[PDB]
Formats: sequence, C-alpha cells, structure tokens
Amino acid sequence: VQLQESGGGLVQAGGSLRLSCAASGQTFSGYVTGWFRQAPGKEREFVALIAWSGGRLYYADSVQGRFTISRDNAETTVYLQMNSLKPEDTAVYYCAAKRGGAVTAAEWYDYWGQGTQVTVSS
Repeated sequence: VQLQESGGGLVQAGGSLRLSCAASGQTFSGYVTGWFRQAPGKEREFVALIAWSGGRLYYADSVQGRFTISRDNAETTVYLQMNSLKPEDTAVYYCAAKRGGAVTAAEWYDYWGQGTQVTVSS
C-alpha cells in the first residue's frame, strides 16, 4: 500500500481539523491503519488506530473523546477527526499501515505516509 495524508493545517486552540489517509495500490481491507504523531524534538507516538474493518478502535489516553478515527465504506480512506485541539497536539501526523495485529508501537508498521503538519496556536 502507498499512503498519502491530507487535511493538516494551522489552527487556533479549541478548533478542529479532519485528517485523511488515502491508500494507493490496494484498499485498506486486511490492514491495520494507525495514526502517529511526532512533536518537535520528541519521538513518534501512537494516536489512534482502526482494525478489523472497524471492529477494533484504539485511542491514546491524551486524545480519547476528542479524536475520532473512521473509515469510508470502500475502505480506501481513513479519517481522523480532531476536535477541541490544544497546543500539545502540535505535531507532524503520520498515517501507517500493517498486516496483522493491532499494536501501538510504530516499529511494527511497514507502510508510512510522508505526514501532514498539524499546528495548534494558543
């Protein structure tokens, strides 16, 4: 699968963004799709994932209840709705995909998008 993110931008605190990740070559069926983010100077950290075609949804503690991950019917796009954004959410956000189990360690994901920048000003 080839992954491309979009929907990033620069917003004021309290605002929203909607990220999307598109799959090229293949559909997302049979893949775990995860979102990771890298704040400046920090390592990549898990944000959310969707697996089993929607049967399993995972959220990091810091984003639960503010972020929603989903897929479209064709399973060609994965969305990350981000509400109530805080300056702490500022990072490059990466879409990632893998066969197999739904895990939260970036090391186990084989495919990565180039990332979309998300900036939240206070």
